[PDB]
Amino acid sequence: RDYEIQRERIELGRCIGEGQFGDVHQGIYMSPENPAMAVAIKTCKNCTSDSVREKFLQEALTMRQFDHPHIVKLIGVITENPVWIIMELCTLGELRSFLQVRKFSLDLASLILYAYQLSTALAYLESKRFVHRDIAARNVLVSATDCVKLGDFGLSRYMLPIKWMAPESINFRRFTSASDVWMFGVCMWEILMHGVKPFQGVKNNDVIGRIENGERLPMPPNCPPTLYSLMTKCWAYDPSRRPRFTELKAQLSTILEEEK
Ligand SMILES: CNC(=O)c1ccccc1Nc1ncnc(Nc2ccc(N3CCOCC3)cc2OC)n1
Repeated sequence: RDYEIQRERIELGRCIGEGQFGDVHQGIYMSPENPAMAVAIKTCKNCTSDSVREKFLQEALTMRQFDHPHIVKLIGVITENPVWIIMELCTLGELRSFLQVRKFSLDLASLILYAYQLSTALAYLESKRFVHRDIAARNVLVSATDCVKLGDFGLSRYMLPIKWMAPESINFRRFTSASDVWMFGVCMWEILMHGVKPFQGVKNNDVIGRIENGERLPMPPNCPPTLYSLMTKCWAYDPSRRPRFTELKAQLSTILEEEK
């Protein structure tokens, strides 16, 4: 694989957001005798700035090492100014908006499907000793009505997301697979709530107080008990009492099959 892509193969479409380094666009990758392929394009305004270009392109390098159906893929890079990273596009956009609009048209089976797919991605990351640290519905994208994906790891960063974070992450800056399991538990809660944020109206400071007192997000309406049980397990104060993503995958499979 040569990841460098000729600039003329890319047509820049609309801005669909932004990150630390600049704007994110949707567009198209064109190639001889092929259908145009829809893509996301990260831009770096004032790249080179040589140190800036380095950390920008490191975002591509992070994505490059991963190969999973439920994690967005790197297509390629343009390493001349202005520097761009070319990623797979998920055409239906962000999960939260998707869940809010399609609420009365989504069944419970689909919502569990999304948590299952994601857990397979996270079982994949854990087996590569990779720690995401920003698992949250805000960072999941919708590829098809029956397909969600973790988005770019670079664009996922920043909020300290106190409301999603494991206690040992907040208190002592420890970030492991176990703290990832905490955040996933929150992410499934968001999914079952159809994109409502955790701890609405609660100040960040109040949030750590509440979790130490043993308070947890409530069971969503129409969440099956076994699923909420699995969730609360993700929120064991003791990091080693939480299931691994391997276990989460296995249990969600059977819960999903049950609901179908
Ligand atoms: C973790 N977040 C990211 O990776 C990300 C954040 C903001 C913008 C794009 C991101 N990355 C990304 N990748 C692959 N596909 C997509 N698709 C996508 C995302 C947001 C939108 N929006 C369109 C309307 O405004 C709100 C967001 C549209 C998209 O495809 C049309 N996005």
